[PDB]
Amino acid sequence: HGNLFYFREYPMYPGEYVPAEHNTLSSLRDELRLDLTAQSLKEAWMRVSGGVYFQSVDEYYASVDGLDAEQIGEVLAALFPELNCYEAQALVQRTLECISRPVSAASRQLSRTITAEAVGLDNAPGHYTNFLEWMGRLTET
Amino acid sequence: PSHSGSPVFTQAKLIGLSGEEQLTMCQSETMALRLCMA
Amino acid sequence: IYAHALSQFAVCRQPWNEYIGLLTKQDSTPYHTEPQEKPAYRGRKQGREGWLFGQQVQLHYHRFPDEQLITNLSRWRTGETVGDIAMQQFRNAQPFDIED
Amino acid sequence: MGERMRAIIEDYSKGFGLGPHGHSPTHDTIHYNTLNAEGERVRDLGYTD
Amino acid sequence: NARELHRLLPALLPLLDPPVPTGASVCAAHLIVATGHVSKQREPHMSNCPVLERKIPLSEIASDDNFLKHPCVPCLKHRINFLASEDFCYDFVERCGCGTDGALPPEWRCIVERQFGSMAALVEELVIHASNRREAGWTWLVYDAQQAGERPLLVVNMPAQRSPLLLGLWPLAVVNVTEAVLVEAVRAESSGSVAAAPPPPWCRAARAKKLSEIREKVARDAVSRMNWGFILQQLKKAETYYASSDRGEKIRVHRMKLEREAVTKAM
Amino acid sequence: DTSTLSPERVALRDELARKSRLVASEGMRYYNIFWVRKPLDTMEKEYYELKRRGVDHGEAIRKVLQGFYSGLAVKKRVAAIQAEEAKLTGRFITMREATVVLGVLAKLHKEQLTPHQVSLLAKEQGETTQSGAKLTAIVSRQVEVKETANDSVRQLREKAEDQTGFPDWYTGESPTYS
Amino acid sequence: LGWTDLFTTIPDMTYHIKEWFDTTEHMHNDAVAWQLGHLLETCFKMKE
Amino acid sequence: RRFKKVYDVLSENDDMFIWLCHTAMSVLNPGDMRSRLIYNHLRILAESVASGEMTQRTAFRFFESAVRSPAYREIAKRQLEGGAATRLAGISAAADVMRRMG
Amino acid sequence: QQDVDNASGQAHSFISPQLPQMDWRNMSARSSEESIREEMRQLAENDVMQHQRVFNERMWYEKEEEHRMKARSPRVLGGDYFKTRFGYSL
Amino acid sequence: RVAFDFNDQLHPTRIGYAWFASQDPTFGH
Amino acid sequence: YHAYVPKGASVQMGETFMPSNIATAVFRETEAAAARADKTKEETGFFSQPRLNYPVSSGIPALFSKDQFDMQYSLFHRDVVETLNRHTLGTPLEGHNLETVIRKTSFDATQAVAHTAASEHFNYCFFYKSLRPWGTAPPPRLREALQLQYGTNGSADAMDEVRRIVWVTAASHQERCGWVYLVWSGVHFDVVEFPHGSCPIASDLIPLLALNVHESAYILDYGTSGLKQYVENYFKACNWPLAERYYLMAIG
Amino acid sequence: GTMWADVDPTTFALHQASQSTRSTRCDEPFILHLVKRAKLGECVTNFTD
Ligand SMILES: [Zn+2]
Repeated sequence: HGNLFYFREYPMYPGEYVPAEHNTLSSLRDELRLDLTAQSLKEAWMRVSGGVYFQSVDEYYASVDGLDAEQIGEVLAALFPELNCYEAQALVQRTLECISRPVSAASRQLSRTITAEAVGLDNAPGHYTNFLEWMGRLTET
Repeated sequence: PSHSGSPVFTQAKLIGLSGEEQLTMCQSETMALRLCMA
Repeated sequence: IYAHALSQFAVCRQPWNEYIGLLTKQDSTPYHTEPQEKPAYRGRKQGREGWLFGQQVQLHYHRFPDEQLITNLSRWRTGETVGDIAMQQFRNAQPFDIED
Repeated sequence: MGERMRAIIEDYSKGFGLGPHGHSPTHDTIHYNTLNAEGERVRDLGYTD
Repeated sequence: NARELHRLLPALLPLLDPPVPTGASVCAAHLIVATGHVSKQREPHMSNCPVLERKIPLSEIASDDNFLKHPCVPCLKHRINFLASEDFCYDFVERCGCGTDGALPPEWRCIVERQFGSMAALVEELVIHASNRREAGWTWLVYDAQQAGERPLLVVNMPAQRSPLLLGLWPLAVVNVTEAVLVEAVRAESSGSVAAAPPPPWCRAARAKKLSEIREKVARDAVSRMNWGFILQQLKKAETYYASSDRGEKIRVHRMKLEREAVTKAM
Repeated sequence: DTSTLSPERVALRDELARKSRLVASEGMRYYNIFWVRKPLDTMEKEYYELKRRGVDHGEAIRKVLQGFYSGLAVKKRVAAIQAEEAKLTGRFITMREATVVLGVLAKLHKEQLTPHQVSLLAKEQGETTQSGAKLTAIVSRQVEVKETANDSVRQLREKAEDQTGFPDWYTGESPTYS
Repeated sequence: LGWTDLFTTIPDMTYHIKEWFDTTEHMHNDAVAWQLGHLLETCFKMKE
Repeated sequence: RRFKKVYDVLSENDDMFIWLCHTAMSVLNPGDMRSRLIYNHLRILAESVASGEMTQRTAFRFFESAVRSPAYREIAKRQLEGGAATRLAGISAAADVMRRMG
Repeated sequence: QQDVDNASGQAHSFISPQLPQMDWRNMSARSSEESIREEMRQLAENDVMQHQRVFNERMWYEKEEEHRMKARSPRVLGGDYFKTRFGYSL
Repeated sequence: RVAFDFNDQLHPTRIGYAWFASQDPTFGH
Repeated sequence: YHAYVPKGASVQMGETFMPSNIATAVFRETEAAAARADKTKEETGFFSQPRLNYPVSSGIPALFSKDQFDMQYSLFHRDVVETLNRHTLGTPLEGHNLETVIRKTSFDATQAVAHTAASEHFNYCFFYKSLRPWGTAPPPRLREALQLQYGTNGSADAMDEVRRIVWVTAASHQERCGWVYLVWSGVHFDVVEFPHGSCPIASDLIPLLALNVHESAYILDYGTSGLKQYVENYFKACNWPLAERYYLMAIG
Repeated sequence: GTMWADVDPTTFALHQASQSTRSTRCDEPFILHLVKRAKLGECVTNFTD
């Protein structure tokens, strides 16, 4: 069905703007975007896989009924000889985290902590990024 | 609530619910049904 | 008369107001927004009300350039907001200037 | 008792002199050991000859 | 690398069925084309490969005669491909860097002006391609017949060791942008001439480095000095090879083989 | 709360941001990064320089926007060069293979595959990748047409061999080994 | 040449100085030294 | 009654949280919270509020009228265009004061 | 019913094993100056202020109606001239 | 008004920049 | 005076005579350095160089010389950071941490220009993090953990096996441009050769040690043939406790 | 071969002991103390009883 009544677009509020380089009018008959972005991947998934969506990779695995990351990484490594097993698993995880919300795992938290420690300090006048990362790590305990 | 020291007697009139100043919706289908039943 | 040799150097004062106005600002919005009317002191018995509809506060949606990041700090760390739109476009949204 | 003990402990444990940045440890503008930066430096360096 | 290539050739010789004879002066380009990208169904990886299990580094496979007796096919092919590609890049850049001849042939001027309009556009394209790269390798100005209608010759930024022959393009010019050359350029920039300004009579004495700029400078100098005569000779050889009929006959017979195989597999 | 911007400055920056959303959003994005240079500030500085040079409002705005677009074009050209260089290596993926990955995921989802089924799928897909045929033939049942072939590494090898089958086709001053 | 260490770009600096020293309330040497130092650092020293 | 008692025991300290949130957000330009002068002002006022020696309204007035820097508006003209500062430093200081004070 | 549909058409699905090295021709074509120029022209054209948040049926109907209605259907004057022409201002 | 606050602008002078050449060139009106 | 003296110049407590010409020259150099610092302070980006915990006024003991380490730190890493900032400022990746930048830019051919810069940034940061100036002895817990996999019925055999296999996999990278990472994939330790522009976090791993096998890393002191000696020096001046604590945090 | 100009002896000894290179008295039987470390665990100090 359609809509109860049809109105024009709402006026733009002050300070409101469509984000740059975002195509607000992109139909499903349009050509696939060459870049690999979240919006492009979601559009491609809708176009080629139907309307199946999942709020998390755990939901996707539950729907697939007992297939982990390695069983698809083997297929992806078979597809692309250059990618090793680790790179194939990384590709699967990246595609899943781009289609849906990112996964929250102990390995991911440790990787974030390791890279935060590797970066260390910064040139921000008030250590802005340092405070942001400290708050982010503090809100996960 | 009491704007300017005076309580609001009714706030439903502002919404328009259960009042004369309602919102028209699906008027084409309502007209079609009315004509068909008439 | 004597300024002929002095004018050869021609050293003059460099701009400063332009530099102040064009240096990086901590609070800069991509689109400038006109600040809303603040409430005024109407009188002894009235008190402090705005002229538009007797409001007690200044109408605003977002006052700071970083409240969206503060609210979505966890999502920012997880990287969920790499290409989000709601935060990107509505961070500095302000109420419409509704007055005659 | 807790307030008095805390004040005495902080007063006894406060530092002085000049640090690596050449300023007093309680300088108005700049700070030292922000978010345990020196702590993690000592953790990642240690003392092993 | 000549010694190791010579001692590794006999192991590869049986694998190359068309160039079977031993000691036939197998040239580097043909060797690279032969030992380029390969599959695994045709040549599965041998069980207990010492290189795979990290018993011996791939660099020193020639050290032991046991590996030379029964070599691992994919690892040996990859090692030979890398060494031959490195030797080809070295000798090709040695040939191209000869700045003795600065003359520009009129035919080269004509083809360049047909492509872009002037040699300034070509040198700018080469400079930007060499300056903006991921890996510090070689940039190849190459020629292909598939786009010969409008874009005969183009520029590619190959990886650190891969050569355009692996994709099937005639090489014309090469620019070296390796990190060793970058470090040598840094050393040259640090070095400076001294005692080159005599003191003028009115002088007081008489009275009494970012990487982008340096890599762009290296690219500019390398493009500036090159034997355009050699590049023209290479292009003429490419044109004659593409215009000859032997390649057409080979393509026709190969396509006939492919369609015969298609019919057989369909049946 | 009193903005330091004069009405003329407000109008100028609003006009610039309305003409180009890239310059306005580039500095801020999700949150105002106050320790980095602002493209809008640089554009205003260049506009003031043009104004005092002798270029009026519209032409100065057009010239400064065209300069910003030239810089962006340089950046995108560098990005394209790096993209080609990386994708030549084979370990980088674009949309043409992201769609393949999404199709594989869709196949795994819409029909449920056991571990044995997915392992067999992986083995057969690896076989088709390594030894994929070219010019596939379709019978009328008689009449066969050689078309509809997917990419493969052996196809890459044969196209590198100039569709001749002989690795010896380049004869231009190649170094020899004994 | 290092003759002066104070360079101010703030307009009507005299009024701001008057207001600052009216707001300050003490007379000890350390207090007045701190007040003068803070004024110099935040208005005259070319920190940023 | 047990749940009422638990709620009271849990929310006995909500007044200081309200005051700290008001100081963090309502104050448009508190300055640089990292600066020890402003940090000491905030810490002293928060301690007074927690002890009850000063009411929240007067503590907020003290915080917003405390001495920060001469020519404060002129200096803020350099940094803040609209007079609104980033809240990360304010939230960090408001967390640090309560972390230090027991 | 599924058997009927399969008889009508085909219940077959397959995967195409695409390789990344094959599109180097597309990459070389995009790396050209002309391709970058036209892409940047499109970018500049779409960078203007856009008031269309999402697809709107009203907007689509209006533009299609205008399209169908269309289907059914020296020296520039100077500022001094405009100043001296008082009536043109009115 | 004949009473002025500390943080309020006074009455502007009516003129009915040309004369600010000697001052900062970027200083507006 | 720390804020006034430039980074390159040093403060000498001792007093010596200075000729007028060289004093004027050093004053002019200081003025030029101040102008350069003012120029660079306005082009700074989101990502900056990491701070070095250990002093580098001299070359890293037993591993690097002063000039070579200064080159490696202030030329290639600086260019990588500059490119990363330039290609991330415009893109929606701006304002996000390096971890999510790498994760969302990995396996993207179009954004590979930023992905390689981010990966090299992380690799250089980890390489600086995992270098004790005089070296560290392997901790007993980590050596016991490595004896399970790499050790083969020998005392202290695991460390020798790891030092051999790291050199083996480094020499297996004939391209002479990349990294060697001792990582913990989640089930067991392993050594991975990462080509230029590849990141362990992008590959979803937990790094323990990083080794730079770039040709420019050992071109000066070790030439083109001192790769084995460079690896031996790296292992004699490595930093094991960082890997120990990362592995322990991975285990839980 | 020390990167530090000076380290205070108490913290140096603490770091050395944390390295576990310190030779324990091991007066208790080795097997029994080892199984107590392994099965019971190092979290004995958590339980104050
Ligand atoms: Zn092998």
